Amino acid sequence: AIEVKLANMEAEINTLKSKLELTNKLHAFSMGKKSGKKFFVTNHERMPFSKVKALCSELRGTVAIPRNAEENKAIQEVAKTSAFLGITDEVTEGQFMYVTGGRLTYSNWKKDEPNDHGSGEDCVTIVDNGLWNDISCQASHTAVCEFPA
Amino acid sequence: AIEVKLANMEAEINTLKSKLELTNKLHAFSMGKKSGKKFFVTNHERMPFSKVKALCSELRGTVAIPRNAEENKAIQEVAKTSAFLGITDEVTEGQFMYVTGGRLTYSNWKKDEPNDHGSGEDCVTIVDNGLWNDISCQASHTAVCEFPA
Amino acid sequence: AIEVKLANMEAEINTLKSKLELTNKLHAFSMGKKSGKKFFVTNHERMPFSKVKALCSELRGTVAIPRNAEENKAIQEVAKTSAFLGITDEVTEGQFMYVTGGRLTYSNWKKDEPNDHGSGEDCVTIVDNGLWNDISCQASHTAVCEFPA
Ligand SMILES: CO[C@@H]1O[C@@H](C)[C@@H](O)[C@@H](O)[C@@H]1O
Ligand SMILES: CO[C@@H]1O[C@@H](C)[C@@H](O)[C@@H](O)[C@@H]1O
Ligand SMILES: CO[C@@H]1O[C@@H](C)[C@@H](O)[C@@H](O)[C@@H]1O
Ligand SMILES: [Ca+2]
Ligand SMILES: [Ca+2]
Ligand SMILES: [Ca+2]
Ligand SMILES: [Ca+2]
Ligand SMILES: [Ca+2]
Ligand SMILES: [Ca+2]
Ligand SMILES: [Ca+2]
Ligand SMILES: [Ca+2]
Ligand SMILES: [Ca+2]
Ligand SMILES: [Ca+2]
Ligand SMILES: [Cl-]
Ligand SMILES: [Cl-]
Ligand SMILES: [Cl-]
Repeated sequence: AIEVKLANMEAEINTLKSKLELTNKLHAFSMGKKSGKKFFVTNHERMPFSKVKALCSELRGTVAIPRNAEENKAIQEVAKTSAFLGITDEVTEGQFMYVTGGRLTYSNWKKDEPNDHGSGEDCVTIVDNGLWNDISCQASHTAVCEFPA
Repeated sequence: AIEVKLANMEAEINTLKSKLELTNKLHAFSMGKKSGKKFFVTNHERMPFSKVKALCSELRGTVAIPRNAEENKAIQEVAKTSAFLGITDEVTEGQFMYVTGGRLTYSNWKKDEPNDHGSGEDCVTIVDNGLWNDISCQASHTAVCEFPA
Repeated sequence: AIEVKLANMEAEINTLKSKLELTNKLHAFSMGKKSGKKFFVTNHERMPFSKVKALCSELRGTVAIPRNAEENKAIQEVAKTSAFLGITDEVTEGQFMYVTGGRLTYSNWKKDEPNDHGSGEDCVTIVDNGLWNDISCQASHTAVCEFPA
């Protein structure tokens, strides 16, 4: 009994793992996930940057980061409005870094941006043009999370 | 050996349970659930009120209920068309109650409504501009379910 | 007590099976699955027919198959562009068969189709007005999967 039931439950668990992996694949597919491409998702809610980071972290994703022109357009299409990107110069003013780590390998700044305007701007938003503007991290913009290809 | 295998399987189970809850969270987020707000969803199918109650119940949710103007608007944008709300005046005519208990607080009746028209109307539908109209529970309207915030 | 832990693990597994089934049901509902009707999903990616088949198969579904006008309309709405159907005459030229088996019955061919044009056309795409056209299985069209009623 004991050993047999234990062996069966191991098989029951592996079956459930396989099934959950399928559920995730189907949901990603339904979410527009393209083959071999990372995918962006939004609930269309606008919130401060800290909340966006906390939200994506919960979902085991990261705040969306465009690494090239295609991903930048992809993010733009998903958000439809201004949205925070996983980029900030919070650590050292003027030096924008990825929340995931490292210096920018790609950027699409609007003319004369980033400008740390007025009281200060350490976060980044992709606007209704695909272009970027640094803005207050306390301002509320669309939450867009990224998940791996 | 056996106690070690069992312990390892219990760990696998805890991990799988967390992964499923994550799947639930990402799905709700992808379908528009806002932080700290109830999740409203529809399959766009129109059916009698009894069927909407049975369907939402099966999904472990309930027929959508607007507790305030914000939720009323939220439901309005999910439904697109006329939809049943989880409210009825089946016990005492004119006394609308939530199907989950309690007397109706917030309301958004259309002019001349509720009129318990014809042979009687004890259900409620959210219609044009998010206003309400009592209607026969036998009529078919869009099924919208709500899940906790 | 080993047996007590095993019985709890059994209950944990059954609970998980029940919850995964609920998650699947809620997801199908959110994707527009109507009661007792099969449902359709797409990620809007265009690809050759063999890729669509592989993709849907992996998700435990099949390339969308319109069995009647209602389903045809539903697939058209979901796809929004030209998309492959789970129908081909690859096995015997002129005789279209469902990828899951059986000879084609209901059809919605555009005038003058199918025509196995040029070197040949053994696949089928739902196109404009929802009509059908046979086309090369090598061409890239939208991937649409169907899942059981
Ligand atoms: C003058 O500064 C520009 O306009 C302000 C209204 C802000 O949007 C700021 O981020 C931008 O750089
Ligand atoms: C006159 O009454 C109004 O029109 C009828 C056709 C019904 O829709 C009824 O619920 C509504 O209040
Ligand atoms: C003449 O043939 C028609 O036009 C060609 C350009 C193809 O689209 C073919 O499938 C269609 O039947
Ligand atoms: Ca700063
Ligand atoms: Ca700055
Ligand atoms: Ca700026
Ligand atoms: Ca009555
Ligand atoms: Ca009444
Ligand atoms: Ca009425
Ligand atoms: Ca042929
Ligand atoms: Ca010819
Ligand atoms: Ca042919
Ligand atoms: Ca043709
Ligand atoms: Cl800031
Ligand atoms: Cl009634
Ligand atoms: Cl072909």
